Amino acid sequence: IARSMNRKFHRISLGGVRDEAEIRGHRRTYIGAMPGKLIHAMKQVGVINPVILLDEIDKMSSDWRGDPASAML
Amino acid sequence: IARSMNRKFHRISLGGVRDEAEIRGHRRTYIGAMPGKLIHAMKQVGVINPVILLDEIDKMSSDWRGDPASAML
Repeated sequence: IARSMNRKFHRISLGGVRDEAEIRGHRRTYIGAMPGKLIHAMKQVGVINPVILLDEIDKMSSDWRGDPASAML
Repeated sequence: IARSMNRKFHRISLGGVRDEAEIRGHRRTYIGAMPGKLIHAMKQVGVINPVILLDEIDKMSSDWRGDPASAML
């Protein structure tokens, strides 16, 4: 679909994600703070309208480690 | 396999840390300035050719930063 529409592709792999801070970032105050997967994705492509594949969205986990679906909302 | 094709040999033995900072390092402004564990492997060899064995890839250096899957990719 990306090749057919002459756009740019970048896939983010969910499923391995376990906390909120991989979708949003961390505040700049902490050390080793960087934005989440999605601004990295928008940086890799150069445009404002890419296609982005978020595969295995049914494999995100919700437990004591975190809850990334609420940040995905 | 390496001696059959006149390369050299290394072991890089992944899983021992729990971050993605050993593969791609941190900048000179940061306090801990650990360079690339691939790049130090390219230091231990003097050749751009060599075969590189990667021990223990099922357990990886995950779950404190972003997981180093795409780093391996």
